[PDB]
Amino acid sequence: REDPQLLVRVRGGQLRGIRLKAPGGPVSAFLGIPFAEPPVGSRRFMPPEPKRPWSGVLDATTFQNVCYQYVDTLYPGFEGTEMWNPNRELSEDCLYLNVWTPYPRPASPTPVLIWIYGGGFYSGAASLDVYDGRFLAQVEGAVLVSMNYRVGTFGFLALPGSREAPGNVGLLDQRLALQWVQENIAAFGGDPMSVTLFGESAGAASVGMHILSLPSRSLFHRAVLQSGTPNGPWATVSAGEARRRATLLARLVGCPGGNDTELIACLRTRPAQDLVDHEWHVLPQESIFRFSFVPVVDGDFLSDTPEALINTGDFQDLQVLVGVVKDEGSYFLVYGVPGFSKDNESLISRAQFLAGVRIGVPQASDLAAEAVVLHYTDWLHPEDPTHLRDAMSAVVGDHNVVCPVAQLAGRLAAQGARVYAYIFEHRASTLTWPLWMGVPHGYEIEFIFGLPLDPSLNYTTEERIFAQRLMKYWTNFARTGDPNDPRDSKSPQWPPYTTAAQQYVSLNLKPLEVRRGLRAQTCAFWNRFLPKLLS
Amino acid sequence: TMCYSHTTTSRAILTNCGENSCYRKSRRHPPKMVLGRGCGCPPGDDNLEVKCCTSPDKCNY
Ligand SMILES: *[C@@H]1O[C@H](CO)[C@@H](O)[C@H](O)[C@H]1NC(C)=O
Repeated sequence: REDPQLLVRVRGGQLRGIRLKAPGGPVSAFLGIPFAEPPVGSRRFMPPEPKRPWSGVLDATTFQNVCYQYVDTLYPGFEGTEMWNPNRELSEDCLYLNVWTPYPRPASPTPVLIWIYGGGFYSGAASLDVYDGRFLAQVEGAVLVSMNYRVGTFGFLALPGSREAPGNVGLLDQRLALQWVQENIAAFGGDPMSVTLFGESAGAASVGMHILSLPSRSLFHRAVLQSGTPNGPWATVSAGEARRRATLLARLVGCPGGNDTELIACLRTRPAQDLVDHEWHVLPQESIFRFSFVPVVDGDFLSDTPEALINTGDFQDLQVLVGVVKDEGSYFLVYGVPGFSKDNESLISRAQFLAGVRIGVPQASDLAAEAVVLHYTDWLHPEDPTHLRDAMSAVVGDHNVVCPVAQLAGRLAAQGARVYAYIFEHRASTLTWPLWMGVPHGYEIEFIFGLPLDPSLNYTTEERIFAQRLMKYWTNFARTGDPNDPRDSKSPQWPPYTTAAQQYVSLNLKPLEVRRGLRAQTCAFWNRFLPKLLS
Repeated sequence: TMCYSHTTTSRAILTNCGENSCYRKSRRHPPKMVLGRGCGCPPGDDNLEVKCCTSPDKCNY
């Protein structure tokens, strides 16, 4: 108890943080702060509960356990897949959050950025290297929070209508951290009136679920969704499908028929591992970019389906930043589509392309799949292996990320929100994924967080320069709601996306470039036509 | 021979399986997630695909 700068009293008790070394200076890190009672035993599948107060001074100088989850071991020793594996021990006792503040502590309420990690709602941890907020804190005087939330069955196994397995508890874990940030961020120097949520993939989808669920809507002011949305083919399931998957998983693990109460009771005697060993076997169709337990439309957290909610809510008070990377679908292909591997060029046959469309668009009818092949084929060169390979990538990315985002952008803008859109086109120089994958899902995260700002990490000067710009837009968006500049009339402006002009920008090494229409003709296919062909 | 070893919940570590076969257990239909690796050659299950090797090191990759 010497550095009064690392000593903090939150409502729960006293905490002791740790001074960390960014590249230009030091930061106050308060790691492993328990924001809820461990959701184990009888609490499994249940809504989180506030952490009871503690006496004494709790040590907050380390990252806590990671929520029990599947570890992606497709490519042993490959950094592409392993940089996402948990980097701390797995435990159901995992509801802890982290806070980074500059060093010393700030003298005036600083704007807060809360990060929600992605990982298809089946994996993830706020303690991975890519989410290191020491950089945003040191370089932008940012106050950054990041929490752990249950994933997989623990975070989302549901039996809609039951009290012992209501569903969406992983999203509630998220909200509780949001509540925590409210009641305590002040003690660290963070303005509780300027909270900005931001996430990628499932994190971005989570963020969107917060905007859509009123209770969570009053705990933040702005939001950023990178490569993901609440609306879309994979972020949510119907209560019928949730129950379907929960009761099928239950069957697989020996639990046992079965009424809710006793089915869930049996599920709670089950070893964590045992649930994860069966998690991947309840999906309804052979597919990719599909996860077993995701948020469920329960009519509670989600009053109605995201689609409904985004065409009818009022987003006048909303300020959003949304975007996607160049090759949203690249690496998912490698998880089951005949012909794709990271090890070769993955050139495919028209026949493979046809088989691939069914796997990439798993819920599509024979007719819908048929329409997809039509749209994505270049009828001049209908068999060029390369074009087919790229088209497959595009099918998957457009269906799951690009078009759901454009739809979101559109609907929000069309309802009073001030939306800003982007496309991330810079492929990192250190990228270990094959060059054909371009700029893969999730590879803008490092730049936003500022990791190339670390001399210790191999990158180019351009890249470090690039990083700062991003760190800047985000934080400016974070504190003002506008990504631009409180002074120096930046010669290259980022205009808000509107249904009229549909402008958005390209984030890459070159200066900003303004473009119109997010894959406009293609997303009309996805968002306006296909849904009529599947009803 | 050295091989990878792991469950659905652990990172891939490398171990000496001595002179036994190695295995790669993954989901047989998409999504083809790898469910585990280790020593031996446990029978496949049509729902779970199991490929086995005998050499060289890291062959169950
Ligand atoms: C690429 O590798 C996968 C498995 O290693 C294989 O199925 C596919 O046919 C290969 N493609 C090429 C370039 O032959």
